[PDB]
Amino acid sequence: NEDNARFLLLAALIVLYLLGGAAVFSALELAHERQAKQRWEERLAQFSRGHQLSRDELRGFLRHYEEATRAGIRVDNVRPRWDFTGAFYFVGTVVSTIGFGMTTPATVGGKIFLIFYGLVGCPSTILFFNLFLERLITIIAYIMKSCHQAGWKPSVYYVMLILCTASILISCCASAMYTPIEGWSYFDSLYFCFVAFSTIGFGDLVSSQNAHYESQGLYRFANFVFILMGVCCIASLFNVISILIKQSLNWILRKMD
Amino acid sequence: NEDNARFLLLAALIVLYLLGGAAVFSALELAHERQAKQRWEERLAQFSRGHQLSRDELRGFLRHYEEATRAGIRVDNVRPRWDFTGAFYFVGTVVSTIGFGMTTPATVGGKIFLIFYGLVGCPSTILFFNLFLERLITIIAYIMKSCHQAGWKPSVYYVMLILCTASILISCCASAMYTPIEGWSYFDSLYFCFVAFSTIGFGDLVSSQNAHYESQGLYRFANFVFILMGVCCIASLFNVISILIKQSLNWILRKMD
Ligand SMILES: CCCCC/C=C\C/C=C\CCCCCCCC(=O)O
Ligand SMILES: CCCCC/C=C\C/C=C\CCCCCCCC(=O)O
Ligand SMILES: CCCCCCCCCCCC
Ligand SMILES: CCCCCCCCCCCC
Ligand SMILES: CCCCCCCCCC
Ligand SMILES: CCCCCCCCCC
Ligand SMILES: CCCCCCCCCC
Ligand SMILES: CCCCCCCCCC
Ligand SMILES: CCCCCCCC
Ligand SMILES: CCCCCCCC
Ligand SMILES: CCCCCCCC
Ligand SMILES: CCCCCCCC
Ligand SMILES: CCCCCCCC
Ligand SMILES: CCCCCCCC
Ligand SMILES: CCCCCCCC
Ligand SMILES: CCCCCCCC
Ligand SMILES: CCCCCC
Ligand SMILES: CCCCCC
Ligand SMILES: [K+]
Ligand SMILES: [K+]
Ligand SMILES: [K+]
Ligand SMILES: [K+]
Repeated sequence: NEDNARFLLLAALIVLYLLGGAAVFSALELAHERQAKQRWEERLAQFSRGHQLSRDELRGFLRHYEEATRAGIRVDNVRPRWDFTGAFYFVGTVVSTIGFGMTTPATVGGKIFLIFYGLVGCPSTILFFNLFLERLITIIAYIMKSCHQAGWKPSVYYVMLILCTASILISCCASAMYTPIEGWSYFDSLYFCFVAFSTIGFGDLVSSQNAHYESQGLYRFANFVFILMGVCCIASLFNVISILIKQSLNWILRKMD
Repeated sequence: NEDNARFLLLAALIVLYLLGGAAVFSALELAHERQAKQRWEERLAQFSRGHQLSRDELRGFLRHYEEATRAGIRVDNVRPRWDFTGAFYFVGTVVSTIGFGMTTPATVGGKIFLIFYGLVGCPSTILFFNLFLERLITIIAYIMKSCHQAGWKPSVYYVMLILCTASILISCCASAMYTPIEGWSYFDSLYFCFVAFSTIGFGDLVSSQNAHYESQGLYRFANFVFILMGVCCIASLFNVISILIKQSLNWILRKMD
């Protein structure tokens, strides 16, 4: 009966969390959304009057442009898809369950293969992350024992603190670049780092697609390394925080009698 | 030395997997991509020549258009963003690490709150999924024991088969509702179900975004229920497959000498 009670309590808490978060986000964003819509409407009306084009013609043109954008066309210069390195980027985003969405299959045959490829590849990456976490814990214990100089394994709290420090350091080091190389502000770089590392992958900000990219050989390698390390660290941090949340749920169950 | 060897072997296998997948995907998609780009360029040239406009003006118009798409401006009658229901949809996509990208924060203050909200909310959902898997295993064991009529825990193989059957049934039932209500084919519905349930979330196909949606009261509830169950089932299946892959790696290491 304890397991059922804990399951029910967690479900209720998550429901309340979702309701409160929705109310806060709506209050934060509604005015900006309305202002942006009004600005777009004014711009469309001004263009229409400017060149006397009909509304339906503009709607057809915009539908064609949406279809083109679905295939990779952008107003700025961007790297080609599916050559050999765009495919590598795509499969990397797929196996890590990031899913930026900048590149998606569009043919029958590429969607069946996508299903089978993901079905065979996501568990391997999950296992890799788990093995990385185990190795990190072992090496942390070894360093701690050597510094003090088996039963020297650190507590969960210290592991959480170390993971937080590592995540902050990796994010700041990655954000040191990404800023001057692609016209981004430091806060935007930190936001992109958090969105990519947590495997949410909104897709509003995606790195390393500007056609010519100066050196472009070392930059792609550095991007790959940074994303790999960040994803590993954030995955480990989330697992530790989940353990702590389960302990807190047990405590609140005990208190309620 | 066994753990280090296993880590190195898994890394090498993943690297080879990525290279092969990149080659196959490029071979599958390059021709389609090029043809789509040529079609877009022909359409743009025809529009420019027909209405005697200039390319720079069209580039400016297209730059203005994309900025609206980020506020959520579409060509076919989408539902409003950042209302209470839209905010609920957004937070639901956030806490599950799906990240469709159809709705993203645009103001300073909503991104700090986004970071803190995700940092506190993703581990809770991970814990919920783990508790669901434990409860499912317990109920499966109880059902099997009662049918035969503690020590009646099913093996990993049977759990994997049951999870596969459940995932297939849930996907086919969600597709049987998505296909008529949306303008989608059955295969497209199955592809969308796989992409959403695995928490990849490309964002090319997103459901329940068509403004007036007939009844629209039961439809949103059914969408919520279907996505929740599918995500739970696919998470459990991925964990079981990861365990099996680890066993296979152990066998590979033992055989090689
Ligand atoms: C040593 C391999 C370890 C296993 C790898 C596992 C998962 C891969 C994770 C993240 C990769 C994200 C895509 C980055 C590719 C950028 C390349 C480019 O900029 O073009
Ligand atoms: C009993 C619930 C507790 C567990 C909840 C955990 C995670 C939520 C997971 C997935 C929700 C995906 C978003 C679906 C919202 C659709 C609403 C709409 O169509 O407008
Ligand atoms: C230019 C770098 C991207 C092309 C593919 C590189 C894959 C190997 C990098 C990881 C080292 C094994
Ligand atoms: C249409 C429903 C949107 C608001 C979400 C709450 C109702 C559904 C889930 C409630 C489960 C307790
Ligand atoms: C590891 C520390 C070096 C990373 C920052 C380099 C700055 C790059 C832009 C000049
Ligand atoms: C101009 C910046 C190129 C990237 C340098 C970083 C390479 C070493 C990272 C480990
Ligand atoms: C078993 C419930 C799933 C089937 C729903 C069918 C809906 C048809 C849409 C018109
Ligand atoms: C006509 C739209 C049908 C939506 C309801 C589907 C069944 C609800 C139970 C999950
Ligand atoms: C009687 C046990 C509670 C079941 C309710 C369903 C929880 C989602
Ligand atoms: C353009 C370089 C192709 C990838 C090289 C792979 C070497 C291991
Ligand atoms: C004993 C080798 C462990 C390697 C850890 C490497 C972390 C980047
Ligand atoms: C074009 C330079 C390749 C950089 C990769 C370095 C190999 C470890
Ligand atoms: C002594 C083994 C080192 C392993 C390095 C692995 C790099 C990801
Ligand atoms: C706009 C009607 C939905 C309000 C949520 C009700 C939750 C019990
Ligand atoms: C009493 C055990 C609860 C399990 C219910 C699972 C609901 C899908
Ligand atoms: C507008 C009807 C709401 C249906 C959901 C209620 C289920 C408890
Ligand atoms: C957190 C209580 C509900 C907020 C208003 C819908
Ligand atoms: C599968 C080995 C790589 C061949 C294509 C570059
Ligand atoms: K994602
Ligand atoms: K996305
Ligand atoms: K994800
Ligand atoms: K995504």
